[PDB]
Amino acid sequence: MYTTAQLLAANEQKFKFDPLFLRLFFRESYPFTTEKVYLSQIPGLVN
Amino acid sequence: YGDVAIVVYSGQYVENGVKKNFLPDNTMVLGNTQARGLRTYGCIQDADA
Repeated sequence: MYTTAQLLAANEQKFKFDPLFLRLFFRESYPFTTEKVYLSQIPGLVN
Repeated sequence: YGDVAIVVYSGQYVENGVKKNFLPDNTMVLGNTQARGLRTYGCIQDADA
């Protein structure tokens, strides 16, 4: 009504979050076209 | 280590079904890098060869 409020700056309250994994171990990304995936580990132990 | 060069070896090899280190638990070898060895290979006993 007649209060004459003047606004100052507003603090954001940022939330800290850093991956440290997707850019340290998961540097590669693959899309899908199928519904599942296969992972192959070839054990090489020659005598 | 002054004059002698120090190394630590951990190579392994696979016997019939399992792996094992080449060296036993605790071995210490005084050697010289300039010592000459021999990679000698005999004649291939093969008629085709």
